[PDB]
Amino acid sequence: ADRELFAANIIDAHRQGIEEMVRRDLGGSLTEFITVVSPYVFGLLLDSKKLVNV
Amino acid sequence: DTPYKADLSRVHWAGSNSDVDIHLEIFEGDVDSGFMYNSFFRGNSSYVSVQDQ
Repeated sequence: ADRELFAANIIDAHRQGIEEMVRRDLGGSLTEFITVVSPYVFGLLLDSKKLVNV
Repeated sequence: DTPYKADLSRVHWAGSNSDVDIHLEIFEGDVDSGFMYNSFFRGNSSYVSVQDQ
């Protein structure tokens, strides 16, 4: 129900995949990957208070 | 379907009914295998040699 916790869940799920990618010796090319997000999830990310903070 | 469905001529389809596929694959040279890696911790230890001794 709380939006921030849902955003945190999404971020942890993304982090798990990034860590799995790093283990296959693909960590040296993270600047080539792309993330595609729907408007709903894109709007959920902005609510997190650690990606936008300074 | 079109009227010519039965009298249809075809190329690279064999058999009396023109069903068998005998087309040619287009190969350009791509080869795929495992990823690359390199050593990192080579010089972080002490070295002693016992070659031929």
